[PDB]
Amino acid sequence: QDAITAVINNYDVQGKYLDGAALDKLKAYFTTGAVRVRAAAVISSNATTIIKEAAAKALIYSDLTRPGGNMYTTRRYAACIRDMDYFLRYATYAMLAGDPSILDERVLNGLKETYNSLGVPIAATVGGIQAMKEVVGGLVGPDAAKEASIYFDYLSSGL
Amino acid sequence: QDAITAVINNYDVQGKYLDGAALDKLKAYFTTGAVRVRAAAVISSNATTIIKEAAAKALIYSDLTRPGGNMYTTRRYAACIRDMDYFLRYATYAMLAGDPSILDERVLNGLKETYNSLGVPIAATVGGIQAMKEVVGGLVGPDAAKEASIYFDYLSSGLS
Amino acid sequence: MQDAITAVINNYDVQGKYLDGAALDKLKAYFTTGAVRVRAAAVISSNATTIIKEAAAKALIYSDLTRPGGNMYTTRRYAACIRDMDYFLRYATYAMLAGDPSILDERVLNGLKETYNSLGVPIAATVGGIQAMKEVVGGLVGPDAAKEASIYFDYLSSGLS
Amino acid sequence: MQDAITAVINNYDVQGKYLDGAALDKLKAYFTTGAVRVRAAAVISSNATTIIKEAAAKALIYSDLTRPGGNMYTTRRYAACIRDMDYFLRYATYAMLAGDPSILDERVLNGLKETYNSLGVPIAATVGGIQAMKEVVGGLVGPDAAKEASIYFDYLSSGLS
Amino acid sequence: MQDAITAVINNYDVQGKYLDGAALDKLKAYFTTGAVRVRAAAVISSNATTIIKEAAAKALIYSDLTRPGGNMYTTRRYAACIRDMDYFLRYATYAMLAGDPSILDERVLNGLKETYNSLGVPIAATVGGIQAMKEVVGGLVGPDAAKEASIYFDYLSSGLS
Amino acid sequence: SRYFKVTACIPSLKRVRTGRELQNTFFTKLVPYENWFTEQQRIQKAGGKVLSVKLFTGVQGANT
Amino acid sequence: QELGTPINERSIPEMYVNQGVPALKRQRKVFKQSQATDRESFDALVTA
Amino acid sequence: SVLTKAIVNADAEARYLSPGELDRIKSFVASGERRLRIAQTLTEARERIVKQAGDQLFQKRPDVVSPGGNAYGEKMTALCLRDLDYYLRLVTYGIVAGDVTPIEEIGIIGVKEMYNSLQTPIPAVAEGVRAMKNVATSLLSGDDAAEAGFYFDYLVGAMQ
Amino acid sequence: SVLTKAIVNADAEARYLSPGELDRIKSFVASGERRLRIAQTLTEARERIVKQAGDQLFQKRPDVVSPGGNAYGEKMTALCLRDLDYYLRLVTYGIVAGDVTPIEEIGIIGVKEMYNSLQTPIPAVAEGVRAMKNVATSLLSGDDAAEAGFYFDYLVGAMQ
Amino acid sequence: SVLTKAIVNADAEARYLSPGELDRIKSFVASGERRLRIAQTLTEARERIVKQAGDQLFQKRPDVVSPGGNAYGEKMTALCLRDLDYYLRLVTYGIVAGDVTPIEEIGIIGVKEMYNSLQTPIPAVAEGVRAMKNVATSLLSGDDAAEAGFYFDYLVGAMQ
Amino acid sequence: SVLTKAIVNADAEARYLSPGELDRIKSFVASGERRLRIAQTLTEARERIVKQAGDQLFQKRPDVVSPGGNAYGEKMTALCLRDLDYYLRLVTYGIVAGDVTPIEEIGIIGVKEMYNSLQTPIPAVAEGVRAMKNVATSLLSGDDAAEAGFYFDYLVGAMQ
Amino acid sequence: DGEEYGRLYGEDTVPSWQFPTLPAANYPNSVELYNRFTRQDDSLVVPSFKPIRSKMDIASMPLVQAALKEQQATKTALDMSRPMFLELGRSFKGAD
Ligand SMILES: *[C@H](C)[C@H]1/C(=C/c2[nH]c(/C=C3N=C(/C=C4\NC(=O)C(CC)=C4C)C(C)=C\3CCC(=O)O)c(CCC(=O)O)c2C)NC(=O)[C@@H]1C
Ligand SMILES: *[C@H](C)[C@H]1/C(=C/c2[nH]c(/C=C3N=C(/C=C4\NC(=O)C(CC)=C4C)C(C)=C\3CCC(=O)O)c(CCC(=O)O)c2C)NC(=O)[C@@H]1C
Ligand SMILES: *[C@H](C)[C@H]1/C(=C/c2[nH]c(/C=C3N=C(/C=C4\NC(=O)C(CC)=C4C)C(C)=C\3CCC(=O)O)c(CCC(=O)O)c2C)NC(=O)[C@@H]1C
Ligand SMILES: *[C@H](C)[C@H]1/C(=C/c2[nH]c(/C=C3N=C(/C=C4\NC(=O)C(CC)=C4C)C(C)=C\3CCC(=O)O)c(CCC(=O)O)c2C)NC(=O)[C@@H]1C
Ligand SMILES: *[C@H](C)[C@H]1/C(=C/c2[nH]c(/C=C3N=C(/C=C4\NC(=O)C(CC)=C4C)C(C)=C\3CCC(=O)O)c(CCC(=O)O)c2C)NC(=O)[C@@H]1C
Ligand SMILES: *[C@H](C)[C@H]1/C(=C/c2[nH]c(/C=C3N=C(/C=C4\NC(=O)C(CC)=C4C)C(C)=C\3CCC(=O)O)c(CCC(=O)O)c2C)NC(=O)[C@@H]1C
Ligand SMILES: *[C@H](C)[C@H]1/C(=C/c2[nH]c(/C=C3N=C(/C=C4\NC(=O)C(CC)=C4C)C(C)=C\3CCC(=O)O)c(CCC(=O)O)c2C)NC(=O)[C@@H]1C
Ligand SMILES: *[C@H](C)[C@H]1/C(=C/c2[nH]c(/C=C3N=C(/C=C4\NC(=O)C(CC)=C4C)C(C)=C\3CCC(=O)O)c(CCC(=O)O)c2C)NC(=O)[C@@H]1C
Ligand SMILES: *[C@H](C)[C@H]1/C(=C/c2[nH]c(/C=C3N=C(/C=C4\NC(=O)C(CC)=C4C)C(C)=C\3CCC(=O)O)c(CCC(=O)O)c2C)NC(=O)[C@@H]1C
Repeated sequence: QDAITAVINNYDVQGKYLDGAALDKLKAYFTTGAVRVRAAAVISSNATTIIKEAAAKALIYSDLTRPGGNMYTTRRYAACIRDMDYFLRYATYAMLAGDPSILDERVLNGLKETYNSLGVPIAATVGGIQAMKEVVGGLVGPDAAKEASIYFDYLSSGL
Repeated sequence: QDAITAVINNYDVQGKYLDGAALDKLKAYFTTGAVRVRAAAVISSNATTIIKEAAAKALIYSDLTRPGGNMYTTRRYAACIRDMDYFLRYATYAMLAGDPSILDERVLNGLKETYNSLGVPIAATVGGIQAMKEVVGGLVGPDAAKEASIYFDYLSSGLS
Repeated sequence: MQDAITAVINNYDVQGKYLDGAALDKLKAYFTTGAVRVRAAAVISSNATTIIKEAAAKALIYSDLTRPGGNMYTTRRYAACIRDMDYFLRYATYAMLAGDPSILDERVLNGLKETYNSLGVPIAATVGGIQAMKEVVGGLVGPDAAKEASIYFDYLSSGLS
Repeated sequence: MQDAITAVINNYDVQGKYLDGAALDKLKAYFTTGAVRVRAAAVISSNATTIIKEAAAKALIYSDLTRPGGNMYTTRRYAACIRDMDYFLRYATYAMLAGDPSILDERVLNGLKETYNSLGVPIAATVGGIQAMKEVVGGLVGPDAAKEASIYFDYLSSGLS
Repeated sequence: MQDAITAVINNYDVQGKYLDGAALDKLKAYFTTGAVRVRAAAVISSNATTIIKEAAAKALIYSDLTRPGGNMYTTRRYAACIRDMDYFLRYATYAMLAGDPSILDERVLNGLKETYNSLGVPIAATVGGIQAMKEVVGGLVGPDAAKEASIYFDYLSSGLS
Repeated sequence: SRYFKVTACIPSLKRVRTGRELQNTFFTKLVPYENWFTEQQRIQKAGGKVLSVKLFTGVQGANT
Repeated sequence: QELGTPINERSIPEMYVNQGVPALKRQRKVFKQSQATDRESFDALVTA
Repeated sequence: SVLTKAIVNADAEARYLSPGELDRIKSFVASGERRLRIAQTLTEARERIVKQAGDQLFQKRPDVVSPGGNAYGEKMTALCLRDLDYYLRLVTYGIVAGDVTPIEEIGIIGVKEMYNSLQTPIPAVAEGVRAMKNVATSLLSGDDAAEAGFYFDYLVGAMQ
Repeated sequence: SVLTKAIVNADAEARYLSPGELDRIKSFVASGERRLRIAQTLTEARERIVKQAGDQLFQKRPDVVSPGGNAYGEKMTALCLRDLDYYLRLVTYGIVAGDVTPIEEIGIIGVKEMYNSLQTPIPAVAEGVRAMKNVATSLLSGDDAAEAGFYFDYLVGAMQ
Repeated sequence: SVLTKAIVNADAEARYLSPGELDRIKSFVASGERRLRIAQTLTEARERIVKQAGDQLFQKRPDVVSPGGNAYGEKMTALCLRDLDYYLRLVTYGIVAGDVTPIEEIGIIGVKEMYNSLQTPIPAVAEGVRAMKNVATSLLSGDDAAEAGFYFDYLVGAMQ
Repeated sequence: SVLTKAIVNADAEARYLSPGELDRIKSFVASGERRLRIAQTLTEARERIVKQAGDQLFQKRPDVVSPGGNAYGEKMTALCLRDLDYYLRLVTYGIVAGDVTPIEEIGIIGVKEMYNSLQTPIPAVAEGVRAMKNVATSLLSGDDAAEAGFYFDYLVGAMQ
Repeated sequence: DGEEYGRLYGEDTVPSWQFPTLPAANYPNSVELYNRFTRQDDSLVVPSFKPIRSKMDIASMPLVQAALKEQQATKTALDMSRPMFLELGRSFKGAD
C-alpha cells in the first residue's frame, strides 16, 4: 500500500475523521513525491547497468560463478540476474509508494523458504542487494539516496 | 538419470574434462548393457506372473489380507498390487539405466510420508519387494540377477 | 477490437501512409469529444440497474412476453432477458468510450441473430428494449452525450434487425 | 501415419492374406531405395534455412504481399509465412523417407484450404512458394533423389490448389 | 438488383416511413453524381478490349499459367479467362452506374469461389488481374470517376479472396 | 472423502521466467485421495520434489 | 518512397485490416495466482 | 514400422530427423531382407505351426475342449484354430515391420473386451500363442528364432 | 491504444470500466493534443531524419554497404532506407497511441525471424534506429524529445 | 543420454520399454566405445584447439580485443579463452552422451541473458565455437569429424 | 584420366597392360557412376556455390573490391566471379576423370604468369577456391565431399 | 491431470483459449468452437475424423518403380557362386 493509504487506514481503525495533523503527514509525503519520481526515472533508465555493476562487485569473479558454485551454468546465472532485477524493480515501486509494505507482500514473503529449498545462498544475495544500493545511491544523488537506501535495507533485513 | 550422465555430472561439478578413469567406468557400463537389455525383456513379459508369485510368497494367506489387515477389502488389495507393479517397472528402468537415481526421483520421493499417513506397513512392503527380487532373479538368470538385485535392494532400503 | 485512434492508425498503416493533416483532424475531433464521453460512461455505470428497470417497464413487462407462454415467462427466462439487456448496455458504453462501433460487431453482433433464432427469442421485442434503453440513457447522460450514445444503440438495433 | 512397409501390410490385412512373394518384392524394392532417401533427408535438413530463403526470394518477397496491406506485410505475418514454409519442407522430408504421401494428407493437407480461407492467406502464392522450394530442393538432393522429392512437393501443391 | 435510389426506398419501406428530407438529400446527392458516372461508363465500354489486354499483359500472360500445364494454357482456357475478365469489367461498370455494390454480390460474387475451386482456377491470380484492370480503368476514367470506380473493383477483389 | 495436504517444490528448468511465479515454485495444496496418486507422479515427472504429504481429512485404514 | 508504397491502391482500407489471425487472440488477458496477491486481483481471477 | 515410429517422435518434437535416428533407419533397411526371409519361413510352415500348437494347447488345457468349455465342438474348435492362425499372421507382419505396432492395432487393443464378450478365457489364448512360439522356434534358426521370439513374447504379454 | 487496453481488461472481468481506468482515459485525452503535435513534427522532418540516420549508420557500419554486405548496391541500400522509414512511421503511430502496442504488432513480433531469413544483421538495424532517434531528438523540443525517446528506446530494446 | 530419453518416454506412458526402444538402447551401447575414442582425441588436443581457435577468432574480430571491446586486456582475454574451453568440455560430454541434452542444460539455457548482462557479443562467441570446430575437425578422422561436427553445429545454432 | 595414365605407362615400357594396371582400370569404371553423380550435384548447385563463395571472399578480402583493388567495379567483379566459375567447372571435369590432369592442363599451368600480367593477387584467388570448397562440401554428402575436397585442395595447392 | 494441461496452464494459471497452430485441422476447428455463443449451435464441430484413402500406390513412386524393374527385368541371368554346369541346366520359364 502507500503512505497516503497508510494514514487513511490508521484513521479508519480509530474511526476518526481526517484531521489536520493527519493532513500534515500527507502534505509531507506530497513534497517528497516530486523527488521520488525523478529518482525512479533515473533508476529505470540505468537498471541494466545497475545490475551489471552490482554483479561485478559481488557475484562474478567469485566461487559462485566458478563450477560447483550456485550461479554456475548459464541457467543459474540468468536466474540470479533475474532475481536482482526483481529486487530493483520492487525497491523502485516502494520508493514511489513511500511504504515498505509492497516489499513484504510480494518480494519478502516466502523468499527465505524458497531459497532454502533451492539451496541459493541468502547472504550472497543480501550482498548483491547492498551492492545495488550503493550503485543506485550514486545515480539518484544524495537527497534521493537516503529514501532509496531504506527500501534496499528493508529487503536485505527481510532476506 | 543414467550411469553415463552420472559420470558426466560428477566431472562437470569438478569442471574436469573427461579422463581415462572416467572413460573406463563408461566402458564397463557399455559391456554390461547387452545383458541388461535381455533381462529387461524377460521381466516385461513375465511381469504379471512375477507380481502374482511375490504376492503368494508374502502378501496373501496372511493377516494383511484377513479382515482388519491393511490389505483387506478389494480396494486396498488392488492398491497394494498396483504399488508392486510400480516397484517392478521402476527397478527395470533402473537396471537399464545403470543408475539408482531414477528410483530416488520417482519411487522413493514422498513414498515414506505417504505410507506413514496411510498406515501402510513398511516392513511388509519391503518383504514384498524382496520376494519380487527372488522371483526376478530366477527368470533373468545369474549374471543379470546380480545387477537386478542391487536396484531391488535400493528400493527396499529407501522404503525402510 | 478497435478504437477511433487505432482505427485511423490502422487505415493509414494498410495504405503505408504517414499520418496526414486530414487524419490528424479526425484524431483531434475525437480528443475533444473524449472528456464528454468519460462523464457519460460514469453516469451510465451508476444508473445501469435503473436504466434496465425503466426500459423493461416501458417494453418488456406487463406484456404477453411475461405472461405464460411468452418468451420471458418463468424466472429463468426473465433473468436471461435482463442479463442480455445489461450486455447491450455495457457494450454500448464500451463503444461510446472507444468512439468505434467495431467492438459491437466483434463481440455482440456476431452470431447473435443465429443464437436468437435457435433460442426462439423475438428479435423485434429485443430491438424495442434496446431503443427503450437508449431513450432512458439519453435523459441521464444529457444532450451532447446523448447524440454520441444514440449512434451505438442504433448500431446494435440495426445489427439485430 | 502410414509408410510403404505398413501400406503393404495393411492391404494384405484387409484381404486377410498372409504375406506373399509379390508383396515381399515390393518390400524388397523399398529397402533398396531406403539408403538414397536417408541421404536426401540429411541434405534437406542441413540446408533447410537456405531452401526457404531462396524460395521466398523467388516468389514471396519484393512483391505486393510484402508491401503494406499485403498478406505478408508486418513482421508477425512475415514470420508466420516462413514458419509455414518450414512445415511444408519438414513434412515433405518425412514423406520422402516414408515413401508414402499419406502423412501429407493426414497432417498438412487436412483442413489447410479452410484455414487459409478464414485467414485470408492467398493459396496460389503459397503454392508458388512450394514449387519454388521444390526446384531448390531438386538441386541439392541430386538427380536420383530429385524425382522422389518432386512427387511429394507436387502432391502438396495439388492438395492446396 | 439494387441501386442507390431503390436502396433508400427499401430502407424506408422496412421502417414503413414515408420519404423524408434526410432521405431526399441522399437521393439528391446521387442525382448530382449521376452525370459523372455516365461519362465514366462510356469511357470504360469503348476501351474495354484494351483494358483487358493491358491487364492480362500486366499479370496473366508471359507466366507459368500460359506455359503448358498452367491454368491458362490451351486456347480454350485462355479464351475463358479473358471472358471472365470482361464479365468483371461489365459488372463493375453496372455497379458504378447503380452506385451500389449489391449487383456484384447478387451476380458475380455468389458461388464464384466454389466454381473456381471445382474448376481449379487460381483465385489469387484472378484477383491480381482484377487489380490490374482497376489501375488501367483509373487512368482512363479520370480522377473524380477513379475513386468511385476503384471501390467496386476492390469489392470484387475482396469477395473473391 | 479422504483429502491429502501436500507441499511440493518444482523448479523451472526449461525456461527462465520474467513473471515472479512464486506460487508455481512452492505450493501447499489439498488433493482428493484419488487425484493424489496421479498428481504425485506428475510432480515427479516434472522433477519437482514433494517435501511433505499428510492426510488432511478422513481416517487411515478405514474400510468405509 | 516507392518501395514502401503499395503497388495496388488498397481502395477500401478496412478490408486489409482484419486479415490474419483475429485480434481476439492478442486482446485477451492471462490470469495467475501470482497476480492474485490483492483483493481485487483475486476477484478477477475467480471471474475469469 | 521402425521408420513410422522415428517420424512420429520427430513430429512431436517438431524437428527434422536427427542423424542418430537416420542411422537407425539405415540399419533397419539393411536388416529388412533378413527379416523378410524369417517371415517367409513362418508363412510356409504356418499350417503345421497352427496344428501343432492347437494340439499342445488342448493337452495343456483339457477344459477348453470340454462340454463346458468354450472351445468344445467342431465349430468352436475351428474358431479357436482360426484365432491362432490370425495371431500368427500378425506376428509375421510384425517381423517385416520391425515393430509391434502393426500387431498391436489389429490384435491387442480391445482384445480383453472382445474375448470377455465371447467368454473365451484369455490365459488359454496366451498359452496357445506360447505353444505357437515353441513350434515356430524349432523351425527357425537360433538367431532368427530370437527375433521371432520377441514378437511372440509381446503377444503373450499383451494377452495377460 | 490506452483506451483499447482498458476496455479489454473490463470485458475480461465482465464489468463496466472502473473509475481508475476512466481517470487514465481522461489523462490520455488531455495528453493527446500535445502528442499529435510531436507526431506531426516528425512526419514533416521524416525525409531528412531517414537520410541523416542512414548516413550515420553507414559511417558506423561500413561493412553493411560493402560488396559482401547485405545493404550493398542501390536496390539494397534503398530497401535498407525503406526499413528505416517503416520504423519511423511506426514510432509516430506509437506517440499518438500513447502505447508501444501499435508499434509492437507491426514491427517487433517475429522481427528476429524475418531478418534472420533475410540474413540482415539485427544489431545494424538497431544502430539505424538509434541514429534516427538522435536526429529526431534534435528537431524536437526537450520534453517532446523525452516522450519520443521512450518509443525509440523500446524499438532499440526489442531489436538486438 | 539416449537411454535416459527412452526411459523417460516409457515412464510417461507408464509402460515397460518397447522392443524397438530396447533395440535403440542396444545400438547406443555398441556405438559408445567409438564415441569414447572420439571424445578422448579432442580431450588430448584440447589445449591446442582452444589456443588455435582463440587466435583465429581474434584475427576474425579485431574489435573484441580492442580498448572498446569486451575481450580487451589480459584478464578479459583469459576469460574469453576460459569460455571457449568451457564450450569444448561441454562438446566432449555431448559426444559420449550421444545427445545434446548434457550440453544444453549446462551451456545453452539463459546463455543469451548471461552474455547480454556481461555485454559480450553473442556472434563473436559463435565464431569462436566455429573456429574450434575447424581445428577439432582437422585432428579428427573424417567420420569422427562428422559426428563431432553435429555437436559443434548445435552449439553454434544455440548461440545465435 | 586413370585410363590414359595406365596406357601411357604401358606404351613407354612397350608392353601390354599389367594385371595390376588392369585392376585399377576396373576399379575406376565401377567408381565412375558414383563420380558422375557427384559432378552432377555440383553442376546444379554451381550458381549458388559461386555466389556464396564470392561473398565470403569479398568479406575475407575487402581490399580486392575496393577502388585500389583489381576486383573493384561491376565489370571487374563479374570477371572475378567468372574466374571462380571456371575453376568450379574444371573441378567437375576432374571428378569425372578421376585425375587432376584435366584440371591441370586448363587451369594450373602458366596460371601464375597469367595472373601476374593481369596483376590479380594469386592468394586471393586461392581463398576464393577455398571458399567454394566449403560451400560445395556442405551440399555434398560426407564421402562425396571428401572426394570433391581432394580436387579442390589440389587447386588451392597449385595456386599460391 | 494430463501433461498438456500441466505443460501450459501449470498449477496457478487459469486456462485460456489456445488458438493453436499445429496439428492440422486444429486451428479452424477450435476457432469455430470459440466463435459459437452458448446454445447457438449444438452440432459437433468434429463428429469424428474421417479416415483417408490412398491416392498413390507404393509402386507408382519413382524409386520403388525403378527397383522393381531392376529385379523384374534381369530377374533371370547368370548366378555367381553357382557352378556353370548347374546354371546351364537351370530353367528360366519354369512352369507354363
Ligand atoms: C469362488 C466363487 C471362486 C474362487 C475363489 C478364490 N479366492 C481365492 C483367493 C482370494 N480371494 C480373496 C477375496 C477377497 N478378499 C477380500 O478382502 C474380499 C472382499 C471382502 C474378497 C472377496 C482374497 C483376498 C484371496 C487371496 C488369498 C487370501 O485371502 O489370503 C482363491 C485362491 C487363489 C490363490 O492362489 O490364492 C480362490 C480359488 N475361485 C474360483 O475359481 C471360484 C469361482
Ligand atoms: C503393497 C505391497 C503394500 C500396500 C500398499 C498400499 N498402498 C496404498 C495406497 C497408496 N500407495 C501409494 C504409493 C505410491 N504412489 C506413487 O505415486 C508411488 C510411486 C509410483 C507409490 C509407490 C499411494 C500414493 C497411495 C494412495 C492412493 C493410491 O491408491 O495410489 C494402499 C491403500 C491404503 C489405504 O488406506 O487406502 C495400500 C494397501 N499395503 C499393504 O498392505 C502392502 C504391504
Ligand atoms: C407479492 C407477494 C409481492 C409483490 C409482487 C409483485 N410482482 C410484480 C411484478 C411481477 N412479478 C413477476 C413475477 C413472475 N413472473 C413469472 O413468470 C414468475 C414465475 C412463474 C413470477 C414469480 C413479473 C414477471 C412481474 C412483472 C409484471 C409482469 O408480469 O408483466 C409487482 C409489480 C411491480 C412492478 O414493478 O412491476 C408486484 C407488486 N411485490 C410486493 O411488494 C409483494 C410483497
Ligand atoms: C430480452 C430483451 C429478450 C429475451 C432474452 C433472452 N435471452 C436468452 C438467452 C440467451 N441470450 C444470449 C445472448 C447473448 N450472449 C452473448 O454473449 C451476447 C452478446 C454479448 C448475447 C446478447 C445467449 C447466448 C443466451 C443463451 C444462454 C443463456 O441463457 O445465457 C433467453 C433465454 C432463452 C431460452 O430459451 O433459454 C431469453 C429469454 N427474451 C425476450 O423475449 C426478450 C425480448
Ligand atoms: C537497414 C538498416 C538494414 C537492412 C535492411 C534490409 N531489408 C531488406 C528487405 C526487407 N526488409 C523487410 C522488412 C520489413 N517488412 C515489414 O513488414 C517490416 C515492419 C513494418 C519490416 C521492417 C522486408 C519485408 C524485406 C523484403 C523485401 C520486400 O519488402 O519485399 C533488405 C534487402 C533484402 C535482401 O536481403 O536481399 C535489406 C538490405 N539491411 C541491412 O544490412 C541494414 C542494417
Ligand atoms: C507463406 C507462403 C504464406 C503465408 C502464411 C501465413 N500463414 C498464417 C497463418 C497460419 N498458418 C497456419 C497453417 C498451418 N497449420 C498447420 O498445422 C499446417 C500444416 C502443418 C499449416 C500449413 C495456421 C494454422 C495459421 C494460423 C495460426 C497461427 O498463425 O498460429 C498467416 C497469418 C499469421 C498471422 O499472425 O496473422 C500467414 C501470413 N501468407 C502469405 O502471404 C504467404 C503466401
Ligand atoms: C507467329 C506466327 C505470330 C505471332 C505470335 C505471337 N504470340 C504471342 C504470344 C502468345 N501466343 C500464345 C499462344 C498460344 N498459347 C496456347 O496455349 C496456344 C495453343 C497451344 C498458343 C498458340 C500465348 C499464350 C501468348 C502469350 C504469351 C505467353 O505465352 O505467356 C506473341 C507476343 C505477344 C504480344 O503481343 O506481346 C506473338 C508475337 N505474332 C505474329 O505476328 C506472328 C504472325
Ligand atoms: C542472485 C542474486 C543469487 C541467486 C539467485 C537464484 N535464484 C534462483 C531461483 C529462484 N529465485 C526465485 C525467487 C523469486 N521468485 C519471485 O517471485 C521473487 C519475488 C518477485 C523472487 C525473488 C525463485 C522463485 C526461483 C525459482 C526459479 C524461477 O525461475 O522461479 C536460482 C536458481 C537455482 C536453481 O537451481 O533453481 C538462483 C541461482 N543465487 C545465487 O547464487 C546468487 C547469490
Ligand atoms: C570469448 C569468446 C568472448 C568473451 C568472453 C568473456 N566472458 C566473460 C565473463 C564471463 N563469461 C562467463 C561465462 C560462463 N560461465 C558459465 O558458467 C558458463 C557456462 C558453462 C559460461 C559460458 C561468465 C559467467 C563470466 C563472468 C566471470 C566468471 O564467470 O568468473 C568476460 C569478462 C567480462 C566480465 O564483465 O566479466 C569476457 C571478456 N568476450 C568477448 O567479447 C569474446 C567474444
